[PDB]
Amino acid sequence: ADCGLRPLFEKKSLEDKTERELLESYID
Amino acid sequence: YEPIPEEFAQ
Amino acid sequence: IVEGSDAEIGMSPWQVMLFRKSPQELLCGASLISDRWVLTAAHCLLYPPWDKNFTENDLLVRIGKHSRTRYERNIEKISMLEKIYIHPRYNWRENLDRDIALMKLKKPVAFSDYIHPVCLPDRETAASLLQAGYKGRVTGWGNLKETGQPSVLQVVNLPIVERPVCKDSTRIRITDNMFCAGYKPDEGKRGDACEGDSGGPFVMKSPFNNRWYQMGIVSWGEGCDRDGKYGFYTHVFRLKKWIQKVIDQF
Ligand SMILES: N=C(N)c1csc(CNC(=O)[C@@H]2CCCN2C(=O)[C@@H](CC2CCCCC2)NCC(=O)O)n1
Repeated sequence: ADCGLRPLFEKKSLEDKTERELLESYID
Repeated sequence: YEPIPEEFAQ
Repeated sequence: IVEGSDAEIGMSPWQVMLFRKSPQELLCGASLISDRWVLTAAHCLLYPPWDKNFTENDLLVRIGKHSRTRYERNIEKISMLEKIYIHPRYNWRENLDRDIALMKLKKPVAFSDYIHPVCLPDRETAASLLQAGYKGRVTGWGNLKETGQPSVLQVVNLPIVERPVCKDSTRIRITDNMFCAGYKPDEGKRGDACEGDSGGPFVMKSPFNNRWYQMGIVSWGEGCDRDGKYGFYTHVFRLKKWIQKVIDQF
């Protein structure tokens, strides 16, 4: 149900050191 | 590796 | 993981450690997909070429870990396996085709800040993210260089590679049940999974709903981080039907 949503990041709206690297590569 | 509690080794 | 870095706390709450009872040692990486099921690579359990053929009573599952060797009291949880399922058409003889296996925990594990399940991809998600150039994340406690071990969980981000390039990089027969990832020689950057990382998850974060999805499983490679070579991962979505098949009836 709430899979893939991390307690210490997504659930408190915090972002990890490098997740920005992934999203900037998804250039549709 | 640091030893694991025997309780699980059962 | 080679050329990676220390994961931050709670960065991969689904990461699992396949631990051997005797002797006590790291056996493989794995992932939590629900409260009672663990996904990993079949070769971690069965591999005749190395007389590897473990049973449910030979291993223990350690969840919520960060450190590689310490027994992280009050944080990690250990589970005993109730049953193991290797894909019936797992080809350990040729190219490790369909390198996948499901593990049923004896009892459900309670989630927490450090223990949370990853999502399994559906056709739409897989179709939209499984593209060359798009980067994914692999995590593990395995070797840091080709053969030592890391003190803490290592993480590295890698780009998916065009099928053709993957095919022309090895003599191993590539199937549709696998894909490869890594940087090309000129791209400057590098990184790869390595021994000990087996069974670990290759994941991606969806830009549509922000959830993390596991697209692959660390399957195999030739050496570690060599130029012109890439890591191969089990194509999770492609074996999605067998996954549901099992869980569903068991
Ligand atoms: N560079 C990687 N991503 C990488 C390298 S080894 C690994 C974990 N899997 C394994 O080690 C699996 C298990 C058994 C044979 N595996 C290997 O990766 C062997 C190559 C396989 C190819 C398919 C047929 C059987 C042999 N290569 C080892 C090497 O090049 O050092 N990931």
